[PDB]
Amino acid sequence: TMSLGAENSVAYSNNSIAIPTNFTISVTTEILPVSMTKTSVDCTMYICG
Amino acid sequence: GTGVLTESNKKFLPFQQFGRDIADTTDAVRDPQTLEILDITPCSFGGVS
Ligand SMILES: *[C@@H]1O[C@H](CO)[C@@H](O[C@@H]2O[C@H](CO)[C@@H](O)[C@H](O)[C@H]2NC(C)=O)[C@H](O)[C@H]1NC(C)=O
Ligand SMILES: *[C@@H]1O[C@H](CO)[C@@H](O[C@@H]2O[C@H](CO)[C@@H](O)[C@H](O)[C@H]2NC(C)=O)[C@H](O)[C@H]1NC(C)=O
Ligand SMILES: *[C@@H]1O[C@H](CO)[C@@H](O)[C@H](O)[C@H]1NC(C)=O
Ligand SMILES: *[C@@H]1O[C@H](CO)[C@@H](O)[C@H](O)[C@H]1NC(C)=O
Repeated sequence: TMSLGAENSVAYSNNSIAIPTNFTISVTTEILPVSMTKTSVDCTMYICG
Repeated sequence: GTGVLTESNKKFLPFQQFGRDIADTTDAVRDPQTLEILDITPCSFGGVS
């Protein structure tokens, strides 16, 4: 059975807060197609010979 | 068939007669005389704009 995710629990209370003291500059990628290959066909040359 | 006949380097086996492409159309053929081996290629063609 696939592991749905890493189990975690955050300590919540009604008078406590958590504030970062440091940062981290991260770089991520993302690939997106734009245009495929333009194609054309010949009717008679294909249907006939 | 209509096409251009050129010298071919294909090493036919002695019993082999034709040569077929992906579309099962005779690509390389053996002439009855001289037992020569040829290539059959459609003549130059294309689109006009
Ligand atoms: C700030 O303090 C709170 C409580 O004093 C921390 O919350 C606990 O964290 C431990 C970590 O091992 C857990 O085992 C406890 O279950 C948490 N408490 C509760 C009530 O769930 C909190 O982690 C602290 N902050 C940081 C950044 O460590
Ligand atoms: C915030 O994080 C950075 C990197 O995680 C800390 O910079 C490191 O500091 C230690 C000790 O000064 C060095 O040995 C490392 O080489 C540093 N890393 C880099 C990438 O420069 C930085 O110290 C953290 N902020 C604070 C306030 O401690
Ligand atoms: C936070 O919740 C507890 C009950 O879990 C309650 O007793 C307490 O009064 C709350 N805090 C405040 C500031 O009201
Ligand atoms: C026909 O071609 C073959 C192949 O070279 C040759 O051996 C034969 O003599 C030819 N016969 C005639 C009648 O041209």
